[PDB]
Amino acid sequence: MTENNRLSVKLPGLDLKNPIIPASGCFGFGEEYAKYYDLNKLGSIMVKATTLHPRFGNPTPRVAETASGMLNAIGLQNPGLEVIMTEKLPWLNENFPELPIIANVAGSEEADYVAVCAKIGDAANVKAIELNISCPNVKHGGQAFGTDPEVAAALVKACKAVSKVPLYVKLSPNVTDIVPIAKAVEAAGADGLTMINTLMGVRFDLKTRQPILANITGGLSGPAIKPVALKLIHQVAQDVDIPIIGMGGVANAQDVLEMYMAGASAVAVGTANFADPFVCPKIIDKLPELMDQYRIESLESLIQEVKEGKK
Amino acid sequence: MTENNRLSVKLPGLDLKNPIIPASGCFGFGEEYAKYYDLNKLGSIMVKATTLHPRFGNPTPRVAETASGMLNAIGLQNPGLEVIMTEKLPWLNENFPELPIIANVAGSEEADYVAVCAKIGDAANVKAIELNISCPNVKHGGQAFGTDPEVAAALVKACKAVSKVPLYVKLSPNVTDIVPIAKAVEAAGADGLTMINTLMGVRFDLKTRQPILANITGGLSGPAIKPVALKLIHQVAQDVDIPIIGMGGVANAQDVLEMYMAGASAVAVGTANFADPFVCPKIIDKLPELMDQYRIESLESLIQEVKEGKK
Amino acid sequence: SQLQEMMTVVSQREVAYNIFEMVLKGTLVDEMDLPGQFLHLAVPNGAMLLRRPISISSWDKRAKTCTILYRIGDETTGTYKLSKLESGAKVDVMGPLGNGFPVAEVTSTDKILIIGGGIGVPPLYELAKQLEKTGCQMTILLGFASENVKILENEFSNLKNVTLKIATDDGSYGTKGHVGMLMNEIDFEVDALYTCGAPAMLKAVAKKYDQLERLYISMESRMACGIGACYACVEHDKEDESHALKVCEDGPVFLGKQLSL
Amino acid sequence: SQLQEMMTVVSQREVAYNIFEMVLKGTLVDEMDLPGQFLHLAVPNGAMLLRRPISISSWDKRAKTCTILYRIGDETTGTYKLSKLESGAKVDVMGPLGNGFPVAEVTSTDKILIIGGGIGVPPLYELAKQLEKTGCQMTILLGFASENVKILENEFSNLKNVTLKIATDDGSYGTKGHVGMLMNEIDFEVDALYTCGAPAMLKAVAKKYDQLERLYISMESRMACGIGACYACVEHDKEDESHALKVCEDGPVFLGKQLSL
Ligand SMILES: Cc1cc2nc3c(=O)[nH]c(=O)nc-3n(C[C@H](O)[C@H](O)[C@H](O)COP(=O)(O)OP(=O)(O)OC[C@H]3O[C@@H](n4cnc5c(N)ncnc54)[C@H](O)[C@@H]3O)c2cc1C
Ligand SMILES: Cc1cc2nc3c(=O)[nH]c(=O)nc-3n(C[C@H](O)[C@H](O)[C@H](O)COP(=O)(O)OP(=O)(O)OC[C@H]3O[C@@H](n4cnc5c(N)ncnc54)[C@H](O)[C@@H]3O)c2cc1C
Ligand SMILES: Cc1cc2nc3c(=O)[nH]c(=O)nc-3n(C[C@H](O)[C@H](O)[C@H](O)COP(=O)(O)O)c2cc1C
Ligand SMILES: Cc1cc2nc3c(=O)[nH]c(=O)nc-3n(C[C@H](O)[C@H](O)[C@H](O)COP(=O)(O)O)c2cc1C
Ligand code: FES
Ligand code: FES
Repeated sequence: MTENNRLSVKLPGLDLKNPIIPASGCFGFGEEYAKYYDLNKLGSIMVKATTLHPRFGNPTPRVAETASGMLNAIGLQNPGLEVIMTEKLPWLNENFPELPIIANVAGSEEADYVAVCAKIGDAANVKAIELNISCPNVKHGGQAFGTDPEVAAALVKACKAVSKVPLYVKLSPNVTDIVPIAKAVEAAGADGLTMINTLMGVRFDLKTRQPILANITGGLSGPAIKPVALKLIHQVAQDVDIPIIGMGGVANAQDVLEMYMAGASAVAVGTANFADPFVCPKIIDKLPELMDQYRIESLESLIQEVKEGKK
Repeated sequence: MTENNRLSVKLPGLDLKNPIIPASGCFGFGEEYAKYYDLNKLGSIMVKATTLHPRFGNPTPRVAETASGMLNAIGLQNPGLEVIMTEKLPWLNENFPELPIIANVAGSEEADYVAVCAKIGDAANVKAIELNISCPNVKHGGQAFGTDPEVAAALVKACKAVSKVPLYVKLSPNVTDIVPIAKAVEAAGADGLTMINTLMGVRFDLKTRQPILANITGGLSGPAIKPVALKLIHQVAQDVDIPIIGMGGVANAQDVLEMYMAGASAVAVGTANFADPFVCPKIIDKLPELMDQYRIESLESLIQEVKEGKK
Repeated sequence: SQLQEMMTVVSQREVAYNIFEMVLKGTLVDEMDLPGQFLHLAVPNGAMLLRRPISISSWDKRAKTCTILYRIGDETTGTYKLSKLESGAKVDVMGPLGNGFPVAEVTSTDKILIIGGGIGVPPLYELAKQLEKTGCQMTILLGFASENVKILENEFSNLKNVTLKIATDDGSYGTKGHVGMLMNEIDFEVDALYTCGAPAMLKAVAKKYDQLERLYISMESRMACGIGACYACVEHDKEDESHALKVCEDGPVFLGKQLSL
Repeated sequence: SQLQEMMTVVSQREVAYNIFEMVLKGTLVDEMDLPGQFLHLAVPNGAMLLRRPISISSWDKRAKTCTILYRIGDETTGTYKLSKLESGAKVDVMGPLGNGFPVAEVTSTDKILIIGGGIGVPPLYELAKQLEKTGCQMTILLGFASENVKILENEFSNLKNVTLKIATDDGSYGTKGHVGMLMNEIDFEVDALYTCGAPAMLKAVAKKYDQLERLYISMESRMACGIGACYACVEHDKEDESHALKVCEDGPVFLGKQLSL
């Protein structure tokens, strides 16, 4: 259990021993991957989305492969706030008391998000909230909260007022211009940003001529989308004064450093966990030597250098 | 030179012997790839964008690799309308008189597009126009014509009024909702649609910490984006009554058939040409046996079946 | 580490139309025990990130090898690329995984019924090998679409206390029709029925033997993580529709028709 | 067909720090003639679609083989994956490509100057071999960052009518400094100067020999198609800034400092 100061980064509510964080929905609540390695090795964990009431999710097939990526239409399946508050989070607190947890929150309307945000912070191990705003807003014809600056802002304001831990907002890449949404979310009180959530994709079965996913459409993730994430992160980095946790196709230590060059302060790893269960600890192990090669004394230093040498 | 009725498709101004068409910007004006194989094998060709005046394009580096894709910031380099009207198109007409040419048009303002559309149709071999609307509109702060239904519609209306061949409009995937733009473009007179143009991406050099592309951002293409293209094509197919030529990451005959399952009538192949110069003729050669496997009598039949069995 | 290893290809050959048998050697074999578990195989292509779940057909402790039988798709599929691997090649394997077939509580007195279909037959071989030891009464009904895709007949027939019955849809071999036909033909009180095959076949089996408690059904599903975290492979618990059963972790083999773990 | 072939790896070994020498055999060798052309190599990874442009270092007609010297990056790069290929492996090659070095109009009277730097040295070997026949006077100045990356010294020195001079930035071998130093040292009227190496080196060479018309400069650039259609590899024509020169098709070797085809 040897730590490394060169890797530690301090973000609102998050004192990370290293920047690697499994992405929401790709690590469950840590109970399965904990069998492969010691979770304390991680900087933090973005557990799957929690919703007020239990959610079974969408019908199957729920996933499909793509070139260097995958599609998923899981549907945010989870046991609900109660079970997560009484069973899932406590398990993590009991087995990994020192591991900070980032609680992903979802919902169909503002009322749902508010309910989860106000409560989830009660968990001793939950140190920050990540708002999944790619959800359809039933109060807006089904439009995703993340595709309207003003709608997203109001959601963030309400949530900020009831949250007991720093509030992070996961931005959607499915928009014409990301700057307005990011500016508005920051103006509304967000303590930080995470990006990006998935792109939208579809695969067709040639034999049935039907979509592979029952939901027809699915979220696209994996290395395929990394260029889009880097583009958006870099774009948002030029106009906000709050930290960004970057994600989207990160599969190795080189990608993590690339995320930093774009303006990220920490890096989440999702889809890659499915291909290699040990990807996160491998990345953590590899970072120091890669940093040596690229003349990086520490990640904290890098974040500052990138912030001042905007180019 | 054996043709196949099972592969031929009829679209406005386009009587294609087969659906395979090299995508704009990935085949130049056909002079380089003509050395590898007989261009008549192709269904048509979308030649690189033509602009009123010559354009040198953006500084270099202009390209970068990504997972299953690539980034390009060529900048629409071309010799200009005059040279294209007097040298490039005639070369194709002289060597491949029977090959219909789809003329890609670009510009910085409506006036530029109008000028090219009105003239380019003078070429005997130009049988249709493909409007590249992913260009920055200097008359709208730099906003791409393809990100505003009303702006795109006015552009299409003006162009339609001066064009002497059917007008196709290449839609951008970089939008929150593609339906409005597609509906408006169809309402404005477009004879057909092509989609999609590239997504936006960025790559960083770890040693210099600078973007790999001089332009910083670049268009993302290749298999990586195919799921996004299929999603958008299928989405637009449900709300328009004009044909769609689909493109985005097509690398084999299976992908072409997948494009058809999504609602496409013909299929363009861009980036894949760079990896395998013979990709288009290989695809054409392979289609019949693949269609046999999937019970497809003909592409014309498939287009109709998909159109009626919306699912 | 114990759940992941760069195994070594001992051999690989096509044993049926588009069906390959691969023999893998590695320390992971030692952790095998119950029949019905699977392996999550990484495709040797960087553009194909999702692992392919393949049932373990059998294994040889002493030899330190396990065997799998899998169907390939065209040149653009992952299995196709795997079928190209020759002896000596390495395969990134995750496993063994899942809850396999229960065999401990089986005795030489009770009569066991085993029904297999298509590519669902492979896992049933290790199960059969396993049960052979108990000296119980085994009746194996296997079905295939055609003769060119029939597999493991030799392996099964060469097992004592085993009565093998084979059928083909087009009747190009054995009895004509689906296993469902051979099933109605059996005459005896079955104590436990192990099954694996096409969905329609599982529905038919669990439908005819509804009152049977010792009904073990192995399922398939689209997967991603393969360990129970992503929830891609879900099924509704017949016992509680709200409860989700994960084929990869809770399964692949379960109890009850509409399914019960 | 004549521009693309699944060549066969005859051999491959690391000859310098992170520098591998691959020997390829195929019918494409027959179409080679002028030194300076390159090959567009496909990486054996489905996620890496762009071909890697690599200069031909030399070839053996009778043997039907060509050789290349290339530097690799880390485990995430394409060249790294190529360096793993062993004898017998196949490599998807496109070529030969580009306008190479002119050698026809060279005579045993004129004195030829050849300046190479780093990984730009490889193509200069075939050029040297070529010119050796003309029996002209050849003076080769080669520069490297350090001794561990020096290459082809044996090959060059073992050529008649050739005076080899080597330098290293840190002076860990030969003369200390950049080739630019050895260049100023030469004493004779050069008739033609062939060069290939780092940008800074080309700028220095074409700067010292501005008045020389027979100045052949081989360029590098980021490429995609590799045949002249996509326009990714452009340069401004010193003769007409409006005119774009394509390194892959017009080049890689050109005439004039700021460049002229
Ligand atoms: C627990 C379990 C055990 C299995 N055991 C066997 C076996 O012993 N022998 C055998 O031949 N097959 C078996 N299968 C089915 C096998 O996993 C699929 O046939 C194979 O994954 C399809 O991959 P591909 O490379 O052919 O196709 P592609 O089309 O390239 O696959 C792309 C993606 O779709 C998934 N996929 C495609 N269709 C299938 C479906 N039919 N099954 C599951 N996922 C699908 C792939 O796994 C992958 O993630 C099993 C499946 C499960 C869930
Ligand atoms: C005409 C020509 C001849 C060459 N001859 C040689 C040679 O003989 N020996 C040698 O060692 N190198 C040579 N190079 C440079 C070599 O092509 C690059 O070092 C190599 O392509 C980088 O690929 P990668 O797999 O290492 O890196 P990656 O980072 O994985 O490459 C990804 C993409 O960037 C491109 N790329 C990265 N940097 C380079 C740059 N420095 N050069 C060109 N494209 C770049 C790659 O080609 C690819 O498209 C030549 C380049 C050109 C244009
Ligand atoms: C199977 C799966 C489930 C996930 N569910 C969530 C979720 O519950 N909440 C959320 O904000 N994002 C979710 N995402 C999005 C990811 O956390 C991440 O933003 C995206 O996949 C980009 O990273 P990756 O390319 O490394 O996967 C999910 C993605 C996948 C693939
Ligand atoms: C190098 C390059 C140049 C191209 N230039 C154009 C162009 O001039 N006009 C246009 O409409 N699209 C252009 N595109 C976009 C493609 O024609 C196509 O819409 C996109 O790349 C999707 O197909 P692909 O994945 O098969 O390349 C260009 C793309 C590339 C990669
Ligand atoms: S594959 Fe992820 S839960 Fe089953
Ligand atoms: S690589 Fe496309 S023009 Fe040079």
